[PDB]
Amino acid sequence: GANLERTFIAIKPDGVQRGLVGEIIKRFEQKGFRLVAMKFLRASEEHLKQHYIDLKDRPFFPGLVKYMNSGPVVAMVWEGLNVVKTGRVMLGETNPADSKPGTIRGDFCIQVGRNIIHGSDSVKSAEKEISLWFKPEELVDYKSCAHDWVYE
Amino acid sequence: GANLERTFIAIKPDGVQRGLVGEIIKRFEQKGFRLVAMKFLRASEEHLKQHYIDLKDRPFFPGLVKYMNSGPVVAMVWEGLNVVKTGRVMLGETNPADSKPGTIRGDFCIQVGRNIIHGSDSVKSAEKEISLWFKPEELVDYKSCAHDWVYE
Amino acid sequence: GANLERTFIAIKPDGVQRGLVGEIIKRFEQKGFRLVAMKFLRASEEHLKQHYIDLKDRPFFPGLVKYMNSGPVVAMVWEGLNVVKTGRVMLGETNPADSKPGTIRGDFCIQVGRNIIHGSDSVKSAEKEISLWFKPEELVDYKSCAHDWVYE
Amino acid sequence: GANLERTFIAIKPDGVQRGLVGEIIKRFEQKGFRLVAMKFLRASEEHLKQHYIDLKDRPFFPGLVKYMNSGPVVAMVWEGLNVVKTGRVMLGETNPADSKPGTIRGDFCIQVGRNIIHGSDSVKSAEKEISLWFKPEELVDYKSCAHDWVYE
Amino acid sequence: GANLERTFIAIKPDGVQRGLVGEIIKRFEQKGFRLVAMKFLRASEEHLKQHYIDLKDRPFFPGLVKYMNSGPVVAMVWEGLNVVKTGRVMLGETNPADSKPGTIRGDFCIQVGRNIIHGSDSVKSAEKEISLWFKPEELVDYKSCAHDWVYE
Amino acid sequence: GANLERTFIAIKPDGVQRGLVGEIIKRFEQKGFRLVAMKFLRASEEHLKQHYIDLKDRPFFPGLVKYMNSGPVVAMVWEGLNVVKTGRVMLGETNPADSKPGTIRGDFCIQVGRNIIHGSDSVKSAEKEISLWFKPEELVDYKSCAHDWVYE
Ligand SMILES: C[C@@]1(F)[C@H](O)[C@@H](CO[P@](=O)(S)OP(=O)(O)O)O[C@H]1n1cnc2c(=O)[nH]c(N)nc21
Ligand SMILES: C[C@@]1(F)[C@H](O)[C@@H](CO[P@](=O)(S)OP(=O)(O)O)O[C@H]1n1cnc2c(=O)[nH]c(N)nc21
Ligand SMILES: C[C@@]1(F)[C@H](O)[C@@H](CO[P@](=O)(S)OP(=O)(O)O)O[C@H]1n1cnc2c(=O)[nH]c(N)nc21
Ligand SMILES: C[C@@]1(F)[C@H](O)[C@@H](CO[P@](=O)(S)OP(=O)(O)O)O[C@H]1n1cnc2c(=O)[nH]c(N)nc21
Ligand SMILES: C[C@@]1(F)[C@H](O)[C@@H](CO[P@](=O)(S)OP(=O)(O)O)O[C@H]1n1cnc2c(=O)[nH]c(N)nc21
Ligand SMILES: C[C@@]1(F)[C@H](O)[C@@H](CO[P@](=O)(S)OP(=O)(O)O)O[C@H]1n1cnc2c(=O)[nH]c(N)nc21
Repeated sequence: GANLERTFIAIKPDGVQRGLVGEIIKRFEQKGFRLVAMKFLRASEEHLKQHYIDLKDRPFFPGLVKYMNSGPVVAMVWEGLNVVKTGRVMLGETNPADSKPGTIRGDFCIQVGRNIIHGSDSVKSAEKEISLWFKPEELVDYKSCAHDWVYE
Repeated sequence: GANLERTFIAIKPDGVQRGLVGEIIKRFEQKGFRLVAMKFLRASEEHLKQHYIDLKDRPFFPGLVKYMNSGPVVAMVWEGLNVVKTGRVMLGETNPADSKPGTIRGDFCIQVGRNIIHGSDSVKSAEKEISLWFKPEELVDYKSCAHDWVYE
Repeated sequence: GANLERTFIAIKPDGVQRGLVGEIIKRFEQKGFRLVAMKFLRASEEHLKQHYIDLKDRPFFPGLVKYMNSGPVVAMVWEGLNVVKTGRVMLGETNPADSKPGTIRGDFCIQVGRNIIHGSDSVKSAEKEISLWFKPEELVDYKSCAHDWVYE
Repeated sequence: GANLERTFIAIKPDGVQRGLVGEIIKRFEQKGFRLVAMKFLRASEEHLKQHYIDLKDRPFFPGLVKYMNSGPVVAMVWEGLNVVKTGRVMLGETNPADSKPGTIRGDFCIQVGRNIIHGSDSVKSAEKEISLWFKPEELVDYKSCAHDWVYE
Repeated sequence: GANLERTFIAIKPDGVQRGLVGEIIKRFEQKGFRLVAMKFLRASEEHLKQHYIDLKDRPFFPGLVKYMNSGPVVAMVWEGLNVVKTGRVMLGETNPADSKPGTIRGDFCIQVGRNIIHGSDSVKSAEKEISLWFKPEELVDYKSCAHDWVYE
Repeated sequence: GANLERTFIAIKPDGVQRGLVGEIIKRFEQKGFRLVAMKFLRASEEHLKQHYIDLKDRPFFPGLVKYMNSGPVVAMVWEGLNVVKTGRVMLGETNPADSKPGTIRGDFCIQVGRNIIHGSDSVKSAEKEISLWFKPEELVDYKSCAHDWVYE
């Protein structure tokens, strides 16, 4: 059903370096979304080139890959109603210049090349990103104790 | 005066159950509004039918009444300049899908049937709600120590 | 059972005036205690004299009663295992000079005659205080959604 | 270049009196802006009349000057990419009625004559305000340890 | 040398269920410890029996294993000077009855069988726990941008 | 009188670099202390050698002076009953290893040579430090709006 939608959220190396992991996770927990999966890694160049395969011809691509490999990331899957679209609202606009106060990027960063976090742009993108970053058995099935107070 | 306006705010059963009472009251205190009245109760079905009398023919009404009776609520009166309209802004849109990050519903909930909080929609509705939920003697008259730093 | 113990907590007029209501309630919610009752009132002199009957001959008593009547208080009942003794630890020592950082008094106040909050000193005192400050029907029976995650 | 832009931010006497200094500074730190200068003073009437010279014929001006002299302010300079315009977004609208939740004014104040904070409206105004409020040697040159994680 | 010490911290199923993951991580980040490894899983009964092999004859053991399997945990490795001993101080006493306000257990839980978090008790135990819970390649080597401001 | 006591608090260059200025100031404001003076500067080597004159023969002294000059500090004066001794409690032990959770050093740092903050050790030392670091005219006389709710 619609309440079982999932999105991929990654905290980028700048978000880890600037000590924002706990703050970001809290935002998702407090909203009522369910954490499905989480790991911490330095993504290989090859892995990142696959993640960003659509951008391989963009002028910023070599620098993007180097930056995304320049420290570890936190990779996550979150579940809930409209979590892809709502996750993007919670992150704010991709360019922090346009991100509103109250959003993750609006509160915590400045420049588009150092924009702390990624969220899937669509359900189709989410499922592709989840398959790339996680093994199926890393996605945990459990029920939140407050589920019936979050959902009708 | 305009600064003597009051609104009725109720934290719904899901807000209590999910441990948001303190967080919500803090939002109103830190803004500069004055807490006038507060009580904690399980509202009866008869009481809720009166509260929601305008909705009695809406298809969601029986379920709404049952949910609103399914645990305790925190009922409050807050005072301040434009507190009705500003209170509604602070809560966010009634549908959490449309509530912006930074608002109570935007930060803390997902689905319209579990939308954690109520605020009066108008001054007229506020006075009706205050009369329904509170005895006149339960509204306390005192002056905030910071009043002259909040108002010219 | 031991998990059904209750205590009386009151936020004193200075706690209300200094905008600490939300912060204090959040401390109790986040610990895993269940809010049973809550109301907001200006306690009469006669009421306060009964609450402080043991102190009626102490030199500070007239001033104590006047201060406790000088604005509204938030009166509450909280439930949980050892909530009386643990509640006192959470508040800190009655004299804020001796209250450790991390406690309510340690974090938020300075002087013993303006010590923001009261908690029952014993189960026997709690049951007396609960009877004095609340009508039986103001104590709400409900079960926390996270109860099985707070208690074995 | 663009990352070296500076703005003038002043916490007004109401923001000091209401205990918001730390909360406001934290908002600027967490965003990634660099604190360049800071001091705490009661601004003289003459000083304030110069700061507000463009408003000298507005009907609210005498009251504005009196209020701005009625307690100390925190005067600050912050540096970063688009810090003038982004600083203004973070503050919210000058009139708190229109300031969104998540912004400093939206979260913490109510009325235009008690609007807790000032930010420069333009780079040209910022440089004028910085010269008026600060001696050149009070602007400290240092590099943030996280600079390369905030800026590409 | 001493600054390279590591500990194993696990957020127990109750900590996940009660929405404390972000809050706990933030405590470690803000202190200056470096996150080395993190994953999210439901630990098997066999895995838990190995982790708790020293407790296998304690009367609470069967229930402990069931509870530790009853939802996912967040498993982490953290690095820094005296992180084992300091980590334990930050968590508080293993029995929440004795955990002081300001500690993780003191702030957020009540009963020993639902005590939200684990930390290694010694360096020897930490290295054993890290080997049990993590593959060597899951421990990420990077340098914190603030390392020279945390350590001389 | 006793409520007019003052102490000197400095946030050291590590506390500024790690983004803790807001957090530290908030701890003092929320306690009920009055901010008297504040400025931001890079203290000269000569100034620091005077501040630390008692330590001039200790083996760590050259490094201490270089670190304390290696970025800006926030220097402050705070007023209130027992503010020197209570300030020290709020900071925690000078050695962060021994600082309890809930204190500034306990929550936010690790090693003695990077211990984020200084507070005067005695009233005599406070008055000496205030004279060294501030001009008399930088200490602002104003009355907190909540004074009568903090003090009897
Ligand atoms: C920030 C990004 F990682 C985006 O996520 C992703 C695709 O952006 P797009 O397809 S335009 O839209 P989204 O759905 O992800 O917003 O490329 C990055 N990116 C975009 N523009 C720039 C730029 O000028 N400089 C640098 N350094 N990185 C940029
Ligand atoms: C959440 C509510 F309590 C509203 O606040 C209130 C008035 O709704 P409306 O007539 S749109 O007026 P405003 O609240 O915008 O002033 O009825 C509830 N409500 C509205 N739509 C729905 C729905 O689809 N399902 C369920 N379960 N409850 C709903
Ligand atoms: C603050 C208090 F309300 C205490 O909670 C309560 C019970 O006294 P006691 O049995 S010593 O306290 P606990 O061990 O239960 O905390 O009396 C008040 N109190 C105590 N000493 C003083 C004082 O010098 N001046 C003023 N103004 N109030 C005082
Ligand atoms: C709050 C302010 F300090 C404004 O920032 C500044 C410039 O006003 P404006 O020309 S509308 O420009 P922006 O702030 O949009 O740049 O005057 C103050 N101000 C504006 N309207 C009022 C008022 O009715 N009463 C009082 N007491 N102060 C007012
Ligand atoms: C909470 C624990 F996980 C301890 O960490 C661990 C080792 O306990 P111990 O030998 S006292 O060692 P430390 O905690 O001092 O390291 O056993 C658990 N535990 C202890 N007592 C009890 C109990 O009565 N019921 C339940 N359910 N779990 C208990
Ligand atoms: C951290 C300090 F600035 C102390 O505040 C101050 C006064 O020392 P003491 O008189 S023993 O402490 P308090 O009176 O302030 O409690 O010397 C510094 N200090 C002490 N031990 C060490 C050390 O091993 N390495 C380095 N790098 N700095 C140290």
